[PDB]
Amino acid sequence: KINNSTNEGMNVKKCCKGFCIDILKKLSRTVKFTYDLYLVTNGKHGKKVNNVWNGMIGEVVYQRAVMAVGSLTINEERSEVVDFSVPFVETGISVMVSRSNGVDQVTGLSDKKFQRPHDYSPPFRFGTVPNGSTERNIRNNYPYMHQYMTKFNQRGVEDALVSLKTGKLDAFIYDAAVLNYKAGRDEGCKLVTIGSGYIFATTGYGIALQKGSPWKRQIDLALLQFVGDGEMEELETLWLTGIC
Amino acid sequence: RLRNPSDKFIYATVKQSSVDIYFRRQVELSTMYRHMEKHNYESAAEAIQAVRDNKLHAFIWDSAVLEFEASQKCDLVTTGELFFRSGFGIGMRKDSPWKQNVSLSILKSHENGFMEDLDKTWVRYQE
Amino acid sequence: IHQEPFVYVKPTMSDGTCKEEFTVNGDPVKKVICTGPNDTSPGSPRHTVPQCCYGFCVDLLIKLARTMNFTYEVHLVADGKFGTQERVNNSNKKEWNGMMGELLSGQADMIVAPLTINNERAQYIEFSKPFKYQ
Repeated sequence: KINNSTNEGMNVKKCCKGFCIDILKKLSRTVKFTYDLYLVTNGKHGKKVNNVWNGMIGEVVYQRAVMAVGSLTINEERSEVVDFSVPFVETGISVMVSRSNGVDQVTGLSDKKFQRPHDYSPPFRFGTVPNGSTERNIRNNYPYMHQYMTKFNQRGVEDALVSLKTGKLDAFIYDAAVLNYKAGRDEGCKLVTIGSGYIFATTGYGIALQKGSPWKRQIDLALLQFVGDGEMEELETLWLTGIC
Repeated sequence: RLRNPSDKFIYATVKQSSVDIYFRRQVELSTMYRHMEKHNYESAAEAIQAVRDNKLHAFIWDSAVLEFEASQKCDLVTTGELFFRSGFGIGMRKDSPWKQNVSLSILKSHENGFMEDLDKTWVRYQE
Repeated sequence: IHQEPFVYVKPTMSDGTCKEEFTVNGDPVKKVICTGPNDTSPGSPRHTVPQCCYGFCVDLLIKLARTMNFTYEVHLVADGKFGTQERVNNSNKKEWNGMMGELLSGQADMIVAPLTINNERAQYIEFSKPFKYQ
């Protein structure tokens, strides 16, 4: 869109890459289909706002699109509206803390710190991405945590990353694979990951299809074969970097 | 040394295993397939006892199972590398109404802490 | 199949009874009455007795039965193999065995075991979302 007074906009054409885009290219190599890639202008992944979705869920349920190769979370309410293929990467959720500076720390979601910040002498702070997928998990499991997280909210992923480095934030909660890569290339490595998806969701990443898509059998055959021959392993080497 | 084994490093797995199929798919790992075929055991317990008697030297097996075994017995030692990151599933019949709600139940259990209690019962437990 | 950390098999104490042992955390051990061969075919010609099975998979299945209303009848695989597609020695007729053989034959309705998710077996049967990562 050009201005905020009018809704008119321009279809600016750009170039896309990354790790998931590697998957889509290899899928067309085997299934031999065609695509017209584009980006969502509505907003984030999906949020049912008074029985009205948005983003990718709003583009597959309303069938304005077909699939979504972008990273997406697997839960109940999203499995009701569409169907997922097989997952390919083992990703949970985790909490990020700058344990490295200059032991038990947060044992996990069951840590006494998540009972009351006043229980410990220093009042800490920890939030998530607003209107995000993981925010639903907090509300469904611990509504009190959402009330505490209400005053600890932030705006940007790197904004929280800046806050952790600067000291404007104590802890932060986000996905595992995303936060693992940002910690594999960070200089200084002050921020430290917690655990290995041990007390957490331990779910996967999937492709949202329209309900009952006949492609479902063909797509899953390739994905299992892709992890069944070591090709998935190399792509992890290309886009993941684990030092130490 | 495993790529070109000998009579010293005794490594095998359970006969007619998905690990054997996984090696067979690897067209570049036919040597280990031809080596382990002469020492495949009936069950994993045979491998456990034979290596306990220091008759074996390596044994491909699952991660959490051997973690629990090393928890039970201190002499049991594993390697460092972690490969073939997959999952275990529920063997089912063909398409049937016993598929939708089953997978939904599995998801609803994974999202909450019931799996944590199961871990406390059997997997998380140590000695 | 008999999984070392997931499925614990115990013979009955006196006659068709399972000793109601407890854990160290005040949680009663929940077992199931299972029928299966005693030893292998060369070892046991025919010895199948009702035994007591429990562990991790048993807890999972009991949770499933608690969730949705349906009964069950547990038995054991006659041998100790997951299942391979082996053609007849002379006839060269491909055939499955083990858990897959007992499920394809119609004698089994649902395999609940530490199954290895792979394309070859997914080509013949369906899976639910994985409960395990290793």
